[PDB]
Amino acid sequence: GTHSHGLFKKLGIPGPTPLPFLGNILSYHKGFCMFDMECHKKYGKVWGFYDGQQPVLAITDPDMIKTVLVKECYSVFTNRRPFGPVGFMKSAISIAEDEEWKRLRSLLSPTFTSGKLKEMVPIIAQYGDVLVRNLRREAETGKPVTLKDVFGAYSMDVITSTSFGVNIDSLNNPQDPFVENTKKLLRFDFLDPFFLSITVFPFLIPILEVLNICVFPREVTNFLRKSVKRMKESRLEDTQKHRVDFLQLMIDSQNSKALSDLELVAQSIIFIFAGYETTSSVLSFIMYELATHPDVQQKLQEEIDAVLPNKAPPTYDTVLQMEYLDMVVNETLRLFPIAMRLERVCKKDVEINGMFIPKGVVVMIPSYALHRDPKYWTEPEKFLPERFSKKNKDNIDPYIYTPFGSGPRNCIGMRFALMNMKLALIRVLQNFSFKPSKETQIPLKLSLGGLLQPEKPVVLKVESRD
Amino acid sequence: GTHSHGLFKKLGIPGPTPLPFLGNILSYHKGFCMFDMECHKKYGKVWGFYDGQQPVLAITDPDMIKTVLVKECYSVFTNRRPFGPVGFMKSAISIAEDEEWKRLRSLLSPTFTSGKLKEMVPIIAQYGDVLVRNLRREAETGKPVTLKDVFGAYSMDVITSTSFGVNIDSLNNPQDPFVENTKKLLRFDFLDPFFLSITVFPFLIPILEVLNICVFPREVTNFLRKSVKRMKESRLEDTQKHRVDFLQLMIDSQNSKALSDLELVAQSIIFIFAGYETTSSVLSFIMYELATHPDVQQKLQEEIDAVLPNKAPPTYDTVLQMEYLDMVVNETLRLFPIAMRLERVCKKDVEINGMFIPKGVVVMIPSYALHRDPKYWTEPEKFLPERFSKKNKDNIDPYIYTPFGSGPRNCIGMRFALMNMKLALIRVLQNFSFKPSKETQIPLKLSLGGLLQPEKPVVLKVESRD
Ligand code: HEM
Ligand code: HEM
Repeated sequence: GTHSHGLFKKLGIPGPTPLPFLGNILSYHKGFCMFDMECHKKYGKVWGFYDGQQPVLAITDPDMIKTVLVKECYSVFTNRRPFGPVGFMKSAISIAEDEEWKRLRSLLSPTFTSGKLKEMVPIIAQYGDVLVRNLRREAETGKPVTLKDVFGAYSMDVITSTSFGVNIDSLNNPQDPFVENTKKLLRFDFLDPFFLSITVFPFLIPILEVLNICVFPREVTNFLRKSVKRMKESRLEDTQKHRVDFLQLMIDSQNSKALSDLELVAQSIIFIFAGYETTSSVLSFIMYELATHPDVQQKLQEEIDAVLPNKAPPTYDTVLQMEYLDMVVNETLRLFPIAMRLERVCKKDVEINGMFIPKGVVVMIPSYALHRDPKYWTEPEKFLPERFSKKNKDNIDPYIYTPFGSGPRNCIGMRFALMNMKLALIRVLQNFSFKPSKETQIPLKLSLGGLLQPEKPVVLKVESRD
Repeated sequence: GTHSHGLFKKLGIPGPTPLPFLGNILSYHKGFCMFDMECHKKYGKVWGFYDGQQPVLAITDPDMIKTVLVKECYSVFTNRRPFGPVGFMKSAISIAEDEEWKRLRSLLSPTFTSGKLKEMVPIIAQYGDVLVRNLRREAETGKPVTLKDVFGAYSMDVITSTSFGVNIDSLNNPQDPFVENTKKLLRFDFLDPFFLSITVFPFLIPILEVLNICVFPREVTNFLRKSVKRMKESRLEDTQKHRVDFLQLMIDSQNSKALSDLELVAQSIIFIFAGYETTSSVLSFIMYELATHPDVQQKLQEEIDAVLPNKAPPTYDTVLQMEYLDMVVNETLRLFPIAMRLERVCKKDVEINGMFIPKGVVVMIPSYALHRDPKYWTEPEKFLPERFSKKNKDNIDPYIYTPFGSGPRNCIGMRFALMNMKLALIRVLQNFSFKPSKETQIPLKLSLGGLLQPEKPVVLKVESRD
């Protein structure tokens, strides 16, 4: 009920006083972000709370964050928190621990190099054209557009083609059984009744595992495992067809300790899970900010037209030339860091930067609250891309601004996700301008659940530049 | 039900084919020893079986045993199998794991040196006199004597005085609340219904832990924790009284990483648990063999009388002079190695002595079966102390004969237990001879439960040498 609930009291660390059994989870009734913001305001640089009986130590000092994410990653702070019955997906790189994670990160690191990304760009660009065509249908119909739907389909299109060479126009083919399954790989809501109950009753997770109950949908993981099996068998029957998708990269990495067959499928699944809703969410937030800041949208369209005259198709190198595009993406990720928090489990008693941290504590970095901390950001609630201009970006501490984490366990898809989103943004802004409609919620309100998402879906009027 | 049950089949390792859920536990219906003997006979040098879903790999090659117990102890084979809800007794040295065990073994190793034992010998010897007095009461009454009762009291007397300076004649004071509690610290029967159920349902152990259900009796551990607290407070109130018990040694080791207060109590309890029933059991087996081999008993009495003329009291150095006494003890421990098995969990995939062993497998050394293996022992079912004579003992492989284990995690009480038993044996044989009575079971039969013990308690006629 309370065994660990005296820990922060004994260490002299402030925080909200926990209830028996629940710890502090009733404080999540307005979501993770308001809880972290309010704790930061009332307790200062460090504080502790309890997710059930699990102690969590929040840290905000940039030097201490670097020690945790970078300096002592391999020695002390190697793994994330365990989160529920996970089955074979225990082998997914984001879930793996210690030397198993370190191996998978080695096997998969070459897959995400800029050189491999550059070869994927033509595939990603194809679906920006598909996005533009589908957008244009809804633009000369005058209907306001639900961004999560069109960017959801775009995100899914890019995934299926860059992961498996499966080429689908998912918006217009929603009944395709491939899309029907992958679309179920949505982010977990850790404030939903199931995950709250597992937080209060963590002793039930082994029971769920022994019964093969998994938080990833069994029908979907069964479908995808079967599919990758058949795909790998087909690529054996046609070795002349030279492919550049993530499956082929992992197939090639299986020969000259290497990836097992089930480890391969776990990564295929986690890449869909990692990229699907995140990409569409960020794209939706970005378009919301551009619609509500027309001067920014116009400046960005001017940059795109200067780099790519007359709707010239974007390329790897021309994307990297667009400074203001980078600033807009980075400033939206500052406001809306969809991970909300970074976490590492402390593997052993340590003293870092003068503070003792016991073995077993989860150390948490509250990215959302730090992204909006007025000690580090002038007017942090405002959308101001110039924060990230060449004459201002030196003021930005890389352990305060952490939308993709930091250190050896940072986001391995970061370069891909940025290139993916920028290519979409370029193609859509070459062709359309986005404006608020009657049904647009302004100012945007955030959901009170466990996911960083708008309270109501973002809807925008879409107009052809022609 | 069966997830791991294909492991030994896939590795090409022979063994009894497991049933769903149960594994091979129905094969324990005649105890651990007959199972290990029969497996060794039918499968050869290595075999595998399943305790529920837990794979166990039995090894018999002396080189491989050395690698496991000695060479790769710290790297790969550091811990024993987990066995049930254990509460704070997780800190007992026999239960601790990895660096926590390595620390406790360092803190407690100086406590068991020959120098500290030599200072304890006068205390142990006092209770050999008490044993002789109590024996003499039952000898001039002509009643056959139940060995577990008189050696149980002796074992308990030595424990209370060498552990805590508590001086009790436990045979004649059974209602003393100290004795009433410590006497409940009997060995676990891992074939009893509770431990079989936990073997089949290991996913229930976390539920028991969260409810503070412990396999060590709570009333007893509560009593002893309270007692050690009051004892430590008294020794503070009388620092001139200089003590040589295990409590004082651990108190002194607390000052010039060191032992915590709760770690101290856990060791006090585990030392009673480790020494109480083991010592009395071995003493009973030894006296059974001496009663049924009068020529051995006479030869031993002749050696004792030569080293200690006219019932001279034994001392540390004169005990170590008695070669035949050592041979008798060692040969009884060969027949009756009360641990039955040694076990280590494999922490990582390794290849030792040409064999691949996966992470998570329990490697087991079947001491009982190896002690009775005719490849290593002429007529292994016979009691033959001369096996251990100076002209024969070189034939004895120290990884086949393992009554106290081997390597860094061997029995830390070995020297104490041997000195304890030898001092008792000397004092009793100086005063009495032991003979079979009408109610003595000859040949001795072993129990079919989970503990190496006689089927019926050993009873012997006891006669004064006068
Ligand atoms: C805008 C899109 C994305 C954002 C904001 C994002 C953000 C993050 C963050 C904050 C982390 C935690 C890093 C840490 O704990 O230090 C993470 C980890 C990770 N991300 Fe992303 N991510 C995005 C897209 C993707 C994509 C598209 C992929 C794969 C194709 C991906 C794969 C991963 C993986 C595998 C990890 C765990 C890495 C490890 O444990 O070694 N992410 N991401
Ligand atoms: C005839 C009496 C005894 C016998 C036959 C015996 C036998 C054993 C055996 C076979 C082991 C396992 C070693 C291994 O796994 O390699 C062991 C471990 C151990 N024994 Fe004994 N024992 C006896 C008495 C005692 C006594 C009297 C004490 C304490 C006062 C004691 C304390 C321990 C401890 C603490 C361990 C675990 C050591 C560790 O994990 O570091 N034993 N014993």
